[PDB]
Formats: sequence, C-alpha cells, structure tokens
Amino acid sequence: VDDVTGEKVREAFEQFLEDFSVQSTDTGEVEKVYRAQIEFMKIYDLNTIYIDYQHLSMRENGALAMAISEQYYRFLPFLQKGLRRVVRKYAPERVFQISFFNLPTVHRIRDIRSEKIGSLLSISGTVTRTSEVRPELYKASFTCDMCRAIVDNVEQSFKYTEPTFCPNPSCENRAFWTLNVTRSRFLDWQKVRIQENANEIPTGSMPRTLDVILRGDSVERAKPGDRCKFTGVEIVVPDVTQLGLPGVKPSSTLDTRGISKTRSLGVRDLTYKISFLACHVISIGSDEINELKEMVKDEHIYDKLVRSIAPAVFGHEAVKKGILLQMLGGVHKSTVEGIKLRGDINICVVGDPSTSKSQFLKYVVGFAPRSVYTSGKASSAAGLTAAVVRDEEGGDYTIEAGALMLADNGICCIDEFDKMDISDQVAIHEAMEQQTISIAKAGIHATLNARTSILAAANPVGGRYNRKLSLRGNLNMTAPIMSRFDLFFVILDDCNEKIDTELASHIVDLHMKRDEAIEPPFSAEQLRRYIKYARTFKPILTKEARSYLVEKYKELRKDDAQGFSRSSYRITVRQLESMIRLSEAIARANCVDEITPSFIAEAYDLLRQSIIRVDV
Amino acid sequence: SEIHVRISDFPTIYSLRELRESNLSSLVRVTGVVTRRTGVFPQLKYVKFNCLKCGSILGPFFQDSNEEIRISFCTNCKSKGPFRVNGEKTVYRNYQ
Ligand SMILES: Nc1ncnc2c1ncn2[C@@H]1O[C@H](COP(=O)(O)OP(=O)(O)O)[C@@H](O)[C@H]1O
Repeated sequence: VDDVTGEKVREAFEQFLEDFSVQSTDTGEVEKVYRAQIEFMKIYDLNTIYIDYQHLSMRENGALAMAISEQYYRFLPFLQKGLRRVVRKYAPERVFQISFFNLPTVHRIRDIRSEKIGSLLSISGTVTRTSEVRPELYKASFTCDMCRAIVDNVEQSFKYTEPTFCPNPSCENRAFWTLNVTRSRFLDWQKVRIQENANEIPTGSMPRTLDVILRGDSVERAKPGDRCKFTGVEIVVPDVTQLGLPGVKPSSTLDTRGISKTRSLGVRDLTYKISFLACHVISIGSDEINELKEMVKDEHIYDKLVRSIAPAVFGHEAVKKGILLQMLGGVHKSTVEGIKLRGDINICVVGDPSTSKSQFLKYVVGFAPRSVYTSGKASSAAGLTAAVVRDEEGGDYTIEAGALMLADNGICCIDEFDKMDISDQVAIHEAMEQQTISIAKAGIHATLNARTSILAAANPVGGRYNRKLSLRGNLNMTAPIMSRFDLFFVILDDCNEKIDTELASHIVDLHMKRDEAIEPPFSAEQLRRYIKYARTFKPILTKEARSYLVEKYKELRKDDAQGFSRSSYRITVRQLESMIRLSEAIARANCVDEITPSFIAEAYDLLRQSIIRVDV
Repeated sequence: SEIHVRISDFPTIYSLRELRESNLSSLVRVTGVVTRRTGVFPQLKYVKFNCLKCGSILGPFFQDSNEEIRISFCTNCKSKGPFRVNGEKTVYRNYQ
C-alpha cells in the first residue's frame, strides 16, 4: 500500500511531465515543454536534466508539490525511475540526475531545522574551501572468490558495506567482500563548505558554516569566495566527534527477545550532524547592446563615467579616475622571452582623516564583483595568503581561499597599510613583485598565482601634513613596497567657505531621505555591463606617435631634475613604464584602439598633479 | 629481462583539473609543475618466500602493481610454516 501510494505518486508525476507543462499560446515557446528538454539533452547526450519547480507547484494545486517537497527523500527513487520510464518510452550507460530550481522561498542557514530534514529546501550562502573531485561507488560489483564475483548491486545509502544477499555460494553467508575496482559505476564528487552570508548574521552570534556535498554534473559549478543559491536534497551525515556534548544520547542496543538462549550485545551509538547536499547550484547574487553602442558613440561618456562614479563622495575628481582606472587594466601580457610586463595598476590614497577616503573603498567593495575588503591591521597574517588547509582528511592539501587571493584579476581594498607592521607587508610585496604567491608549510609545497590590483588607504604619521615634509618621509611604509604603488593621489582638506557650505549642504542632504534624488548620469547596474564590455578589448598601440611619448617622459624628468628638493622620486623609469599601463587604461575607458597622443597627454597631466601635490 | 614502453603522443591533453571517473583506468596524458617529491624506494618486482617449516625456496612469483598477494597455498603444507619474504634472490625496482 505504501508501495502502492508511493507508486501512485510516481504515476502522478510522470503524468505531470508528460502532460502539458506549458500554457503559453500563439508566439512561443508553444507547449510542451519538458519533452523539448529531454530532446535538447538528447542532442549532446550528457544525461542530466533541469526542470522548474514553479510549474509543478501550480499544476496540481500543489498536493503533488507538497507531496514532493515534504517526503522528497522518500520520493527520489520513484521520480528518477519514472524519468527512466519516459526515456525508455520515447528515447533509445544509464545515469540520471534530476534537479529542480526556482523555489518560491529562501531559508537562511541559521533558520535550518530538523523538521525540514530529508526534504528539499533552499539555502544561499558564501562558498568556502572547495575540494578536489573524487569518485564514489553507489553501484559496485563485489563478491568473494567463492564461488563467483561480478555480482553488481546495492551499497545505495552511505555505508559503504556490503553485498546484501545470495552469498557466497556455495559457502552461503554472511562472509564479506571482495571488491573489484575493475567493475563498478562511479560519479563525481567534490565537497564544498558553505558559510553564512556576511551581511545577514545576528549579533553577535558570528557566522557558522555548514557543509554541502556536490554530486552530479552540478560538480565544479560552485566557486570559492562567492554567493550562491542551492536547492535542497538535504539529508544527514553521522559524527563520531560529539561526546561530552552532553547527552542524553540515543543508542542502537538490539532487541534479542526473539530466538532463544542456549553476537553479544552489539551496541552502536547513533549521533548525526546535519549537512546540506546539493542537486542544483547557481551563482545568482541584443536589446542591451544598443545601449552599449549608445555609450560608445557619445563623446562625453568618459566625463559621465568620472562624474558618476562615487555619488556619496563629494568631488576631488582625482580619485574618481584613480578608482576607475584600476577596474580597467593594461595588456598585462607578453613581451616574453622572457619576463612578462605589468600590467594592472596600483593606488594608495593618503590624507588627514575625516576626508572620507574610506567611502571610496566601501564603494568599490560595493560596486565591483571579485573584491575583498579588509581593515587590516587585522589581516592578520594569512589572511592575504593560503593556510594551506591540512588535514582534510583523506590526503588533505586542500587550499583555503583566502582574503587577497580569492579576489583575483580584481581590486583588493586594504585600509591602513600603516597598521599592519612588517610581517604581512613583505608578503604583499611578494605579491606585487614576483606576481606569484609561494606557499610551503610543514607539508606539501606549493605555488598559487594571484594577479591583483591593490587599493590601499594609508594614514600619515601624524594623520596630517607635514606639507613641508617629503611624502617619502610621510607615508611611513618601506621603500620597496612604496615604489610599486603608482601613484598616490594624496588628498588634504582645507577650509573654504564655498566648499564648506557645499559639504554641510551635501551631507545633510545625504542624511535626508528627501531629497535622495541626487543621481549619477549612469546607473550603478549598467556601468558594470559597460565596463565588462570595455574589458574585452585588447588595446595595442603600434602607432608611431608613441615616439612623442618619449619626449613626454623626457619633458617630465628635466624640469623635475632641479631641484632635487622637488617631489622626486627621480623620476624613475618605472614611471615611464607606468605611463604605458595608464595609457592602455584610458584606451579601455574610451573603447578606442591604438589610442591617441591626446589620451596619453591626459594620463600625463594626471601623473603631473599627482606629483605637484607632493611638491609644496 | 624486460622492456616496457613509454608511448609518445595522445591528445586529449587534459590539462590537469578536468578529469572525471570516465577517465580512470583509461590512458590519459597530463601536464603540470613538479612540486616536492619523495626519495627513491624499492618495489617488490619478483616476490619470493623462504617459508619456515617447509624448507625452501618456493621460487619467484610476480607481484605486483599494487597488490602483492595472497600467496595462498604451496610447497608442503602451505602452512603453518607459511611464507616470509627474504632479502636474497628477490629483485627490486625503483619507485617514486
Ligand atoms: N566628500 C565626502 N563625501 C561623503 N562623505 C564624507 C565626505 N567628506 C566627509 N565625509 C564624512 O566623513 C566620514 C568618513 O571619514 P573618513 O575620512 O573615512 O575617516 P578616516 O580617514 O579615518 O577613514 C563619513 O562618515 C562621511 O559621512
């Protein structure tokens, strides 16, 4: 009957997907749908499917929907067997995986209970520590020598033992083993440990991770250091480590009241911990190209970019460009044989506090994807590098994300270089010099690439100028890391009644719900797709107007040679080398290829004011 | 006594990261950077057993990569004077 009722749920679902899945009429997407899905999957014959939940919830009034959700672990077998049925019917090596998506609801990891156990659910969080993909049995051919092997079955649920029955023969048993690795079916898998989304956690409860195992072609879909959304397949894993928890803890002591006395006691504690599982993994969290064109056409969209960057911040116009030109980087490629050029860019904002230098930062971690924000002094160490994680268990050498490196080909933002002392700064130097992060700790040696831009905000020795002092002496970070940051864009705020009035006005404006009507010419959402478009260019200047650049380099150092009591610097050749990446940056900005001598002049003047601010 | 072959060129060229259970037991070429590696060790090659009570030598067998088992029944007996590998007349091959 339970077999019969369950089987009824089978037939009901099978009828569902065979019954019309689509009400869309006329222009479409006209019916069916899912048949089209089976067939589109039959195109490349990779044997897994995606079918939406919402439809299924709507059709039957939900009796079937609820019947699936609540008892879902009960109802797996009927479902994939049903899919196998339809496949057998309409279609001609059998591995099938069914994953719903688009649930009506989202549940926080902290809101997970045991009443939703074994039942499909939705959980969104920040992925951490992915783990290399390892095979799994679930179908194995294992038997004794006597009298024959090749029996292939069982080990369904995680055990992993053993053959169920019809041993040996003729030694009939009981017994055990032997397992073949020559005959069995394997799938996947990779484990990932997901964390609660940073923004959500209840004070001061602090985040708590849970573990989600990835089987299915859903493998590798997850990404380290990313928000993701999962659908349930929820289950349980047993845990030895809970003892002295305290109790009272349940046990297995068997009931022997059958049979008769003429095995022993056989007691095994059962202590489980909840760990989520995943069938479906998404990274959530033509008409537009017309807009993109509309952006590249206009002659002002540069200026639009600049003015529209950081609404919260008021003016300065320097650090606007300073922020954007990191998002759009140079060629960072070639020149071989040999050692590779840089490429990317760096900036360190310096100034008397209250200058809202931090607002930029928060705006960058807000705006651009692949951006990590730390306040270090508390880095603390690694932090910006990898642990590496050991053990796992089962071989370990699994690597933590983490901090700096988990943001890669991107903009990492650090407050206060001046607080982190010696230890880590050296590591950062190792990142911005050798470009690679070499990691060896008490175990497996390693090399892990991080190619990144580093935006820092560094407070002066006394938090002030010191206009008369050399900037070299003011910032108070060591020479080698200093010379790799080009360039600083120092800000100091001084009292001007017009500007003062404008500040008070603007700030009071901000703290007013009205008017919040202050708006940038570009919306924060579109500026991303614009930028990502502008990233796909490979700006290259063959143009012989590059000759001009030389004299420009040349024009720059001469007047700055005498006196030496000017802002020098030198001006270092690395600044010639810097003008390049700056140029290419502006090329990225304006979509123009081979650029102009004019844009070169813009990058130039930019560096110039960045110098003069150092003069006094 | 033996020449085993290295083959040459079979793309594929699975870089490293992308491999699945479909690829195991099947020939696969791979590229990547050598990291720290263990020293050189001997491997059993031809395995031989002096037994105990049943005298000697029980002769060379081939095992294995990597099993080396089970040496079930031989030579008088087969028990209880059962098998212990010896240093002499067992040949080894390097392993890393
Ligand atoms: N131009 C500006 N735009 C927005 N906020 C500003 C501006 N100038 C000052 N502020 C205010 O100053 C505060 C930021 O101080 P900040 O200069 O970041 O201190 P610190 O230098 O220690 O980081 C913010 O709370 C902000 O309200």
